[PDB]
Amino acid sequence: IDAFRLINANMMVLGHEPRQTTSNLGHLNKPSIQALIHGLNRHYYSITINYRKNELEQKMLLNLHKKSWMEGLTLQDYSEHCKHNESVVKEMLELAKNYNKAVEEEDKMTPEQLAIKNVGKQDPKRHLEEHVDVLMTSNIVQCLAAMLDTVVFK
Amino acid sequence: YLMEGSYNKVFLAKGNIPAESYTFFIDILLDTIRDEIAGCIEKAYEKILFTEATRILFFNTPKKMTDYAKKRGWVLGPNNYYSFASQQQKPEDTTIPSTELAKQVIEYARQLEMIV
Repeated sequence: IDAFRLINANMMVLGHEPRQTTSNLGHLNKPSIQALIHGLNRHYYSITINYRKNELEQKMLLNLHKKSWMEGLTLQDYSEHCKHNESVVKEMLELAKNYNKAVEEEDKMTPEQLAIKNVGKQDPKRHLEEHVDVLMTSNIVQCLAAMLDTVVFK
Repeated sequence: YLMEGSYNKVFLAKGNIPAESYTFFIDILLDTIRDEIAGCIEKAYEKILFTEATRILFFNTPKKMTDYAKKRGWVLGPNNYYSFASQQQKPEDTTIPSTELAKQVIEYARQLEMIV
């Protein structure tokens, strides 16, 4: 935001410095170079601002912005859960074959060349540990949420 | 021989002692196998008449078959030992896995994201 207000160009004609700093509060934010290109310090000044808030507001915006209702107490497309599980593991196989491809050019050229050289083609490492996480958290939530309803509902 | 189901050979040894009397020991041994046969009637058998299980131990016809036939089942009947081979009630438990697995899955989630 950076609220401003004019300074008199008359004192700029006087060659005199206004605004007489009595507190280490002004020169805390460095000005932007574009406003420095503009009238910056010859026609206006910046003002440090902040905000006023209260828990009366903090709770009633925190507790209301992103809220599920009873959605995790569902089962999430119970045929397509295992089908999607297949639909990750199947290409995870060939991606693991690429992990059986990419390790073998170690004991070779330096790892900085094994850093610049890998900007055209995918790596199995990071792409692998992504899908392990996705399968993991995808499965365990459906498992536990599937099992609570057995107790709660009869 | 007491390890496997050698019974008759054990009751041959009972008597076939070569060393000395050993009587106080083979009478504890005469008992701790009396409750063992007295459990061995309790397996899934047919109607046993009043001769077969009557002669499996070492008795002709005392009321020791009334001691065991009134102690356990296989009750005195029309030449009859009764088979209450029920074994029915204990399966079909999801809720005890729905508590224990509710423990174990949380135990998975603890050592999965929470740094240790």
